[PDB]
Amino acid sequence: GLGYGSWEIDPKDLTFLKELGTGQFGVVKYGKWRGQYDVAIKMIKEGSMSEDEFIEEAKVMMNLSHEKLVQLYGVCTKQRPIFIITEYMANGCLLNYLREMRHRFQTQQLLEMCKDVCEAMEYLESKQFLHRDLAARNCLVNDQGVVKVSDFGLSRYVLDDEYTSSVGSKFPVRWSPPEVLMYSKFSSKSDIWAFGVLMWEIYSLGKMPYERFTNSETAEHIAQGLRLYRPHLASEKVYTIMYSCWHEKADERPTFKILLSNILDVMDEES
Ligand SMILES: CCC(=O)N[C@H]1CCN(c2ncc(C(N)=O)c(N)n2)C1
Repeated sequence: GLGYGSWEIDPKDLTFLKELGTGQFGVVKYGKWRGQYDVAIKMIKEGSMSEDEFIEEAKVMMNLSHEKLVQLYGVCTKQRPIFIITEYMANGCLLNYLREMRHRFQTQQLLEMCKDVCEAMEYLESKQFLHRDLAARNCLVNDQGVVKVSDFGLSRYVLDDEYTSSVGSKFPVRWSPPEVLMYSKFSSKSDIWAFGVLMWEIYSLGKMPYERFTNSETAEHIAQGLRLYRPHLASEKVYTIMYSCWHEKADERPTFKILLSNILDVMDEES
């Protein structure tokens, strides 16, 4: 209460239960808030984040709410490392989930995963909010198998310069359109391109895009107009959708609303 804004959680209300893994900002734990509510607790490693800028942005993120978006519940700011408190996603990151062959996915389940993400992205686009680093590694899966988009916008606060421009060794080259790699031109349409690569990741059961290429080679391939090709599990109609995200001209790429319509049509035709 006293001492806390609407965006601030009291860390004393947290009970820590299990480790969930380690990501861009360090370790993530599963816990409860006020004894009952499941939460994930991202513990932000010292020196990793532009914390004041992130905290100001968290106030904006508190107002993003969609069933296919991992919900931000608040932040613990008064602290050693600061915490980000979010919705708990018991089945972990999508990339790893796709790679577990025991699931024996049907293609209708793969298309549903694409739809889940596309709905979240259509919501973000309706708010004029870019993800800026969409990829399977940044999607999460709940106990019901629903995929949700996470960490939206957070790349803006990463202090490790290896991540933050193409000149960096950890930049998401394989998820970037030509205008990002050539000129650093980010837009809705760079999220669209990344979404198409994400559909490729889903239909490829978690393969690395351009698996036989380095990042440098990938950039040369794409900037010469060449592309990923059709995963074996994708129908022609699904392939057409992902491929439409990769138009050399950003303005000729679809919106998320259009992509959603196309996905629904294929779900109806393939059902
Ligand atoms: C493929 C990527 C990966 O290994 N990610 C690690 C670091 C972030 N992460 C995570 N983050 C949040 C939640 C959550 N909200 O429940 C969760 N289950 N797991 C697991």
